[PDB]
Amino acid sequence: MQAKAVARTVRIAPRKARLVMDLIRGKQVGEAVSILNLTPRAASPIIEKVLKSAIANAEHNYEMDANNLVISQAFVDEGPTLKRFRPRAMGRASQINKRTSHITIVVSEK
Amino acid sequence: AVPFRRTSKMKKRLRRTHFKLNVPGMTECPSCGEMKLSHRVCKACGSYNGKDINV
Amino acid sequence: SYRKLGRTSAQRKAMLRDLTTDLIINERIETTETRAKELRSVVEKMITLGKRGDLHARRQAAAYIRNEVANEENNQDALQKLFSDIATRYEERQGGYTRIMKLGPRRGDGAPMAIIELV
Amino acid sequence: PRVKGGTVTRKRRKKVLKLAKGYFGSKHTLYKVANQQVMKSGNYAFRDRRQKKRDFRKLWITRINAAARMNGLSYSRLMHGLKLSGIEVNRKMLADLAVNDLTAFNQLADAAKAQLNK
RNA sequence: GAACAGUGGUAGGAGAGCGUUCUAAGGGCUGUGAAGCCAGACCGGAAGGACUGGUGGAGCGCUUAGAAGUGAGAAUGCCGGUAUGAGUAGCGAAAGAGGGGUGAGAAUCCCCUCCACCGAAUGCCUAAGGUUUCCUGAGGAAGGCUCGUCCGCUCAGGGUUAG
RNA sequence: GACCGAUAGUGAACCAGUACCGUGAGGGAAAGGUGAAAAGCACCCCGGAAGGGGAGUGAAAGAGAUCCUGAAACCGUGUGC
RNA sequence: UUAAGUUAGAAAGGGCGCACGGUGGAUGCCUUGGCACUAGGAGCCGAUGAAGGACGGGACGAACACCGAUAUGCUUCGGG
Ligand SMILES: [K+]
Ligand SMILES: [K+]
Ligand SMILES: [K+]
Ligand SMILES: [K+]
Ligand SMILES: [K+]
Ligand SMILES: [Mg+2]
Ligand SMILES: [Mg+2]
Ligand SMILES: [Mg+2]
Ligand SMILES: [Mg+2]
Ligand SMILES: [Mg+2]
Ligand SMILES: [Mg+2]
Ligand SMILES: [Mg+2]
Ligand SMILES: [Mg+2]
Ligand SMILES: [Mg+2]
Ligand SMILES: [Mg+2]
Ligand SMILES: [Mg+2]
Ligand SMILES: [Mg+2]
Ligand SMILES: [Mg+2]
Ligand SMILES: [Mg+2]
Ligand SMILES: [Mg+2]
Ligand SMILES: [Mg+2]
Ligand SMILES: [Mg+2]
Ligand SMILES: [Mg+2]
Ligand SMILES: [Mg+2]
Ligand SMILES: [Mg+2]
Ligand SMILES: [Mg+2]
Ligand SMILES: [Mg+2]
Ligand SMILES: [Zn+2]
Repeated sequence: MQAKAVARTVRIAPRKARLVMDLIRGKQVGEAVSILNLTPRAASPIIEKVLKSAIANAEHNYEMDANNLVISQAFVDEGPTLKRFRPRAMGRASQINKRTSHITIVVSEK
Repeated sequence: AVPFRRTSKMKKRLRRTHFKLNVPGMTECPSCGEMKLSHRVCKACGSYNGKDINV
Repeated sequence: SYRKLGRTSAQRKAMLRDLTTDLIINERIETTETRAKELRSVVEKMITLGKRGDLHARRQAAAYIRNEVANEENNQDALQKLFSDIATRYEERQGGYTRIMKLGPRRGDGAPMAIIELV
Repeated sequence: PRVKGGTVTRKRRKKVLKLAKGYFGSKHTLYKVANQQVMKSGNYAFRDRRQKKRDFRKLWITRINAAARMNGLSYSRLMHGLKLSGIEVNRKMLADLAVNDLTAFNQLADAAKAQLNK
């Protein structure tokens, strides 16, 4: 049995979220929460909320036991990019990609 | 100086071999049992070295 | 050696004097860890003057302590507190009047924070 | 009537990329480089279907020489003797005997020696 | 059908074909699943063509002939998307520190204290110009080179008085 | 109509001579498609919200508004060699 | 046990294949709009104030469309 949660179009760059995901992928949900709580990165509180949302789903919707859950899938996909422009010297503008992420966690019983 | 050739996906991925985070230097809090950074006050319960700090 | 704390000599002196008086008044402050580590020596040396208690010691301290109220009830200055309350507390202790406890990084800039307090 | 490009373009290009499966990196992914590599693969395969015949004859000759010299003949002398004795067993077959039935190879070699000693 | 001979090729001449959209005439297919899309180890001398499964959810082949906006890999081609460089350069002259508060969240907002900077100005008034940016309350998606509970930003209300 | 079918056809299928650019004359875009019908997701759960997971509606929700199809580049997760 | 020899396996990460997604908006299908014409109409409006505008008008912000302080409409005659 699996429970999934997704955060779609979160304003954080995918590369930056994936640094943190790599810490928790395959870990037990107890450990993963700890890691996220003590990892000082912008992505940590966002990924913590998805992870906790997945556990809640596992308990509420599917009567899984939160003590026996493991992160079975964890990935970040590119959301749509907000395109912005930074003015540079000599009247030139240069693009800025304010990238967004779709953050998925799947928990499952061990 | 500009790149003479674009970097292949493979060379980009080899370069990122070491671009990673480490797991926190974490240990179980003897007071409350939550994980804490070793040698720091436990944020959860405010204990350090078997004494409450945030008193 | 000693730390520069990202500040010019004068700025660094101003900040260490500020923090020193803050810790005398409050007896516990939170700051960056590297500030706490610099502040220990500076504060413990003020307590040494306070423990001396003589007028020369008080005026040396007056060159460093800020002119701030340490107690609104009694109208006690930071310098008066140093030379009365703090000095009396540490009559028998020989050095090590402060301790640093580490807290972890603050949001905002990841700066490792710490509590420094009088023992 | 107007003819949009439509589907013919991607159908044609997809076929090239399918032939480029297993090529390295962009060569299995991007049409323009996959197409160059598939073309080049054609020239190579044509060339190599010819070379293959040269290469196997080279290999057989090497093995016949090794077996011949175990009977005290060089490849050159053996082939001379086999031609004089009228034996038309080819290099692919001689090399097969050399590996799989060396006693048979030695009979052919002994036949060759007979003609050379005349 | 046999024999004999031949079949490298740029410019270029000649021939035979493949495929695309539309039309006409036959004939058909399709909600029991059209086109398109994805996949496959099938077929043809090539261009190319099927078959099976998946997606798709309403249209489409085939034959013969006709007509063309009829085939792209290159034009420092045009438009769009997305890479690479790269978690790199940068984040735009400047003094803050702590305590308290607010809050889901605080280096960055509010208050307090001391400290610091301008002071023929970095103060006060007022043109031109701008045009609601002003005040109050609420807000935090975007804007703000970070953050944000804040804001010249969002939403509501309000506000300019002449012999 | 052996004319176009959203990069086409008008610059303009859409609040377009608009937005935007320029002191001005003037230049001048991008941007169509939920579903037969809103039946546009009551209620529960995590979350400040965004966003999700259920439950419902529907033929279909991987048709949920950034809503027919959904190629490629490009970005990921898993792993047979 | 010693000596000499031989050969595995390994993956920080990577390559190929496969599976499954994301992004993006090609393709197909569709048409609200165009393009080219044919037949017929009509080929002028204005000091009795035009063309084109500005500002206004609704129970209800802005905008469009419509209207003009008689303002989201008035009268009358026909239609329905
Ligand atoms: K199909
Ligand atoms: K090109
Ligand atoms: K001056
Ligand atoms: K506010
Ligand atoms: K256009
Ligand atoms: Mg300029
Ligand atoms: Mg100085
Ligand atoms: Mg084309
Ligand atoms: Mg020849
Ligand atoms: Mg068609
Ligand atoms: Mg053409
Ligand atoms: Mg191109
Ligand atoms: Mg770095
Ligand atoms: Mg950095
Ligand atoms: Mg570099
Ligand atoms: Mg550098
Ligand atoms: Mg730098
Ligand atoms: Mg600055
Ligand atoms: Mg204001
Ligand atoms: Mg920001
Ligand atoms: Mg057409
Ligand atoms: Mg389309
Ligand atoms: Mg157009
Ligand atoms: Mg203008
Ligand atoms: Mg689907
Ligand atoms: Mg339909
Ligand atoms: Mg779609
Ligand atoms: Zn604890």
